[PDB]
Amino acid sequence: GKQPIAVPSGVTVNAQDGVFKVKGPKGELTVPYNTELTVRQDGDQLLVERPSDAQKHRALHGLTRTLVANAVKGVSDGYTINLELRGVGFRAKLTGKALEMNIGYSHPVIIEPPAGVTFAVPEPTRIDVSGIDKQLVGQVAANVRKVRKPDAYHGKGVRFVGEQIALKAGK
Amino acid sequence: MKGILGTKIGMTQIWKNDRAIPVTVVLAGPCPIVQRKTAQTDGYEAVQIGYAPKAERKVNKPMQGHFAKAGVAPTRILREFRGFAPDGDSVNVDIFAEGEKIDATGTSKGKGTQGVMKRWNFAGGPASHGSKKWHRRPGSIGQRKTPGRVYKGKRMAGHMGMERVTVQNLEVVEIRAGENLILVKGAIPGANGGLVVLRSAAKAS
Amino acid sequence: MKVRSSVKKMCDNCKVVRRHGRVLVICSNVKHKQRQG
Amino acid sequence: KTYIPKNDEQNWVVVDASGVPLGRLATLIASRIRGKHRPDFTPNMIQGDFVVVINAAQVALTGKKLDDKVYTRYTGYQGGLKTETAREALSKHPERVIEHAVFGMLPKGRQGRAMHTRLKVYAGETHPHSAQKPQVLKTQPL
RNA sequence: GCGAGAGCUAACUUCCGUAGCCGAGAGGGAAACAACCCAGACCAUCAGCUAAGGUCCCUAAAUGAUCGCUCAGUGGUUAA
RNA sequence: GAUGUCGGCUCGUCGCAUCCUGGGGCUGAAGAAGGUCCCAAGGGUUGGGCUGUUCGCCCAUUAAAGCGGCACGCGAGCUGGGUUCAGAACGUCGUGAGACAGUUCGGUCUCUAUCCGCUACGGGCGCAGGAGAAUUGAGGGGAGUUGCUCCUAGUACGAG
RNA sequence: ACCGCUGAAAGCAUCUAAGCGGGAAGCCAGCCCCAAGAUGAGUUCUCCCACUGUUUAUCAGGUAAGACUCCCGGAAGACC
Ligand SMILES: [Mg+2]
Ligand SMILES: [Mg+2]
Ligand SMILES: [Mg+2]
Ligand SMILES: [Mg+2]
Ligand SMILES: [Mg+2]
Ligand SMILES: [Mg+2]
Repeated sequence: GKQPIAVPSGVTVNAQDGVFKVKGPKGELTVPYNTELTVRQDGDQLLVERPSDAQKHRALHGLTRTLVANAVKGVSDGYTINLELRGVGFRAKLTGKALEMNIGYSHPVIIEPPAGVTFAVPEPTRIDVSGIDKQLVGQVAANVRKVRKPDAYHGKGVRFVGEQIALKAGK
Repeated sequence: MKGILGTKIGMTQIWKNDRAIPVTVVLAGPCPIVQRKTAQTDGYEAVQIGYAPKAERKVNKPMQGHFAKAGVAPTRILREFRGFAPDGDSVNVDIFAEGEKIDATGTSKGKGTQGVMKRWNFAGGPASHGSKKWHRRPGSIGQRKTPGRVYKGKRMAGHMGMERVTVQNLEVVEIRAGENLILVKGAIPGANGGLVVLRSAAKAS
Repeated sequence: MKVRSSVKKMCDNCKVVRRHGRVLVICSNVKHKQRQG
Repeated sequence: KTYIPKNDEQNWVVVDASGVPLGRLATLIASRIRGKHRPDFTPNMIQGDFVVVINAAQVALTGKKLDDKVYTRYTGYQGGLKTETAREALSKHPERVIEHAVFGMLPKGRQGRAMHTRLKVYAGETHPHSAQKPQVLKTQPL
């Protein structure tokens, strides 16, 4: 099951009607869910109650609770993905708000991020994707991962810093 | 979009640097702007232009009114151009540039009733190993009991030519403003002395 | 992808997860990938 | 012996399509168009009301709008003259979705065809008020 | 249809047995439709009740009542 | 009281269980070349020699030289080589007249389209006055193929 | 087809159960041509303008703007 919700300092859940709105210090992040299931603050912490116990209600339960915790941990501290480029000559740079990679292809790949999401590069062979919504950061990083998937023979490509890859090796 | 009306003059042979170029001469004469179509008034954006002059006697009362409103001179040819809103009264100078790719349109020369061999590039048949169907004649019009009909659209003998034809991406070889002329590389459709519609490349490369 | 009309359990790593009304299989080993269309 | 009619009346109705399941809405319109409660109650002629539909774009469809609801409309000699469109894809013509569901539940003869003149569909709310200089007696579905 | 042979426990197949219909049988139903389902037309009526079948609109009559199921348009193309 | 029968030609269109080209997954996928399965029917799918041949074999190319349906699609569209008329021959069978599992040479393919259908083209009337002209686009049709070379780069990869 | 993000049922895991992204010579649109008989017959500009006729001939008849007829021709065409 899914039941306890930790809500530190700047939390302001205004869950009126179907719009289960969450305002905080790290901008205003809204999240929509079912009205058939109950959700409100019980003094200090939060709780998401379910009515029926068949299966359709059970499935939406664990999902609704994780998503609110995600939106809570979001406006609290934030979300940040650490990506690592690998292979000879592979490198990334910054052109204003856009990320520019030079990863083996004849032309250089450019990625302009959507709203609320920010690109960052410490050393040119490392990418950092940071923003509000977990999904948008999840996607944007996956699009960067898509630019070059690590191959089964050398692992050349975009990987998750401390990511483990199995190596087939032919010749 | 940015277009004009002219007359096909002829074809000549011309050189640019060391290479010969077949050219179609177009007199893209001055075009009075006679009606401005606005979304506010007509429901779409366009310009009604005019072409060859008409003697005032030859012009009927309703057309006189239409011209007098814009205060022009009566024409004979009137065409619209969508999304082209110029100022003044339309001439090729500054409209077309030497080198610019254009879309020449006209009415093909009409060849009247033409049978399947000329009209559709058929094949006809044997000229000798026993025939009654010697060259032109289509073959089978259909199949058997099944679509006991003949396919709609079936390529057949009919009136060939005298249709609207647009020729895409033609080079603007030379321009002689004042002479109101424009040299175009290649062949524009229709006969000499015919109406032509030169415009911006429909979708350029 | 080995499109077998009879997808069965091969080893303790295959996870039978349905997709758009069809039986699909997601596993760690690339050869183990089984589908029905 | 049995009673026959007149025509001095031509009732105009204003049904709202908003959130009503398509066929469920359709039924109401087709019945009010033919002669449901019927003035003099006769079938040799049109006793029906002039239904005016509003909020066509906001109409409801169940499990599948994306899948299943496909409007097959096959053109001239079918030399692959087979055209099909999803109900979602009818964002082009919301008015033809209601129109070509209601005609589907109407008689099909000389008279039946005459009856599609009575239905007047619009996607808007305040903008349909075009054919709204005669009567505007609003009747809800159920 | 049921009971068998022949046939591939094929055929709108063939050859018997047995019942019913069509043949010679109109009317309702089964979209349409000899045979299936209901039912055997003496004539007239701008009367009434029912059968099989039905009661969202095309199309007569509950968009009926109650407790459930399925979410695949299954319903409204068969198996290991 | 007759639904002309093989092949060719002509003319097409359609299924996809896809020959090419497009997108993918797995590979005993290093790369390059493949294998195999999935999605996909938009277009494309060469010219000859032999045979009546369809088929098939060969020559020379190709991205590829797909398999099927449409009365083994199409003879009121053409051919008439094959088969199934009358002559004649050979082999064979029959005492014979004749005959075939055959083989061979020859052997008339019927000017006028009424309806539907199809291609073009007009006349009528409608579109709430009689007219000249410019038009929006609901809808519909056409089109849709592909190689090779260079650059990236002698880079990635590979011991080479 | 396929690859993925967020992610429960199943305290993990999962591209799915609710949601979201990407993805084909195919789909719709774009390109060229027809197209308001689109009887649902659309829009815009301009012109002419309210003529005459006894309850004995209940709408015909002069006319406007405009066109046709005829003639001479045509890179239009069988004829139109
Ligand atoms: Mg020839
Ligand atoms: Mg025939
Ligand atoms: Mg069984
Ligand atoms: Mg025969
Ligand atoms: Mg491939
Ligand atoms: Mg996309």
